[PDB]
Amino acid sequence: ADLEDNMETLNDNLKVIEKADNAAQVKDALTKMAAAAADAWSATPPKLEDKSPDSPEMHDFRHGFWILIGQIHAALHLANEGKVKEAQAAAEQLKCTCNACHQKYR
Amino acid sequence: ADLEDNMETLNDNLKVIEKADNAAQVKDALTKMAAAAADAWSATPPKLEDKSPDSPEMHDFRHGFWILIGQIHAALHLANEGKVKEAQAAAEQLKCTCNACHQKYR
Amino acid sequence: ADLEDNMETLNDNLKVIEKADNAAQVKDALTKMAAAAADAWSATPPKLEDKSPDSPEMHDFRHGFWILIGQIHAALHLANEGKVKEAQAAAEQLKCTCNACHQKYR
Ligand code: HEC
Ligand code: HEC
Ligand code: HEC
Ligand SMILES: [Fe+3]
Ligand SMILES: [Fe+3]
Repeated sequence: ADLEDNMETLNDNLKVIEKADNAAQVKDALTKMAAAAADAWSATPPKLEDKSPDSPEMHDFRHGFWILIGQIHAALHLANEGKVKEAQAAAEQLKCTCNACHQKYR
Repeated sequence: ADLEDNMETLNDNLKVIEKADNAAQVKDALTKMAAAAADAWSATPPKLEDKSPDSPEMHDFRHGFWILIGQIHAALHLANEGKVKEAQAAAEQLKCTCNACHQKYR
Repeated sequence: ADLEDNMETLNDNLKVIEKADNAAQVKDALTKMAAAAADAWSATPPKLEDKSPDSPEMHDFRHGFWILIGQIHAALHLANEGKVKEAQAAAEQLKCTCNACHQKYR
């Protein structure tokens, strides 16, 4: 899919997780987040289009999505175990990984 | 090798990082951090000595080390790039991963 | 213990998994690879015996295992969910991680 539309998925489901009531809504949104993060990993960001796909920048770009996916995974484990407050707090801490990448590459 | 000692290695090198002046020092610290986080990840913390070796808690306990080693590696990228300030800022944000795990398992 | 032996562990159980018939068998074989991979994270490969432990080659090397540990963990999840076909496929897909690292470092 699109890297913008991947980022839309991630953003929209971060807010869903914000206002969730129960565990199934959080699980639902985290599962979409993981799939979008997995598709976004293989993209070339506009600001790196001119760089070798193995430049240190594309390597660092790829690396940020591995961290994001591990964090999504860990949050989903909380949601699965029915811990809606902790799952939501993991999702909030998630935000640092988005900001860190956007600062360098958006 | 002690889990207690791996955590002092993590806490001591974190301190050296934030007090470094030159990037090679940040690099050497982070590498021992990763080696200690990686030595720690097959330990069983006090709060979980009864738990089955593959209980949900032990499972999520291992997630945190994987996330932490990734984030260290991302600072090692900044370090290797001479950028010494923002490698300290990545090490700073790192503590949120420390804290999440401490708040469940320490 | 040996790096060589971690590799025979990874290679034998990859074969075990292809020929497995049920989720338990694939989970047992994945479990074995997860330990081999975690063990090998801290090995020094013969081609890098002259690199510092904090070199960018040694950190890219350990990164390959960090990735492999993550991909094994995802496959282990599928297995644990009885999805024997998908988990077997995810074990197949691991050879990309293997090949990238052999190319650079074997
Ligand atoms: C992923 C599932 C795999 C599989 C199936 C194999 N490897 Fe590796 N490997 C790495 C290095 C540095 C070596 C050289 C070791 C040495 O010379 O002592 C190897 C070697 C092997 C072998 C042995 C081949 C031989 O002729 O001796 C085999 C069978 C093998 N590999 C299979 C490094 C890595 C990795 C670095 C991160 C990763 C990941 C893998 N290997 C993954 C796999
Ligand atoms: C590289 C790692 C990376 C990570 C990790 C990441 N982003 Fe993105 N993000 C980008 C890039 C690059 C763009 C710019 C896309 C473009 O311009 O085509 C972007 C764009 C966006 C956009 C759309 C911006 C626009 O103007 O349309 C949103 C929304 C967004 N990010 C939010 C998020 C959220 C939410 C997360 C995680 C929960 C996240 N980002 C994680 C790299 C990342
Ligand atoms: C994924 C798990 C995990 C991560 C990541 C983690 N910790 Fe620990 N930490 C623990 C546990 C469990 C203990 C309790 C060990 C004990 O009391 O035996 C602990 C204890 C500590 C202690 C007290 C040590 C002592 O002997 O009193 C300090 C300081 C510490 N952590 C700092 C850190 C730092 C610094 C980091 C990373 C930079 C970190 N922690 C990351 C699990 C973790
Ligand atoms: Fe998991
Ligand atoms: Fe790297």
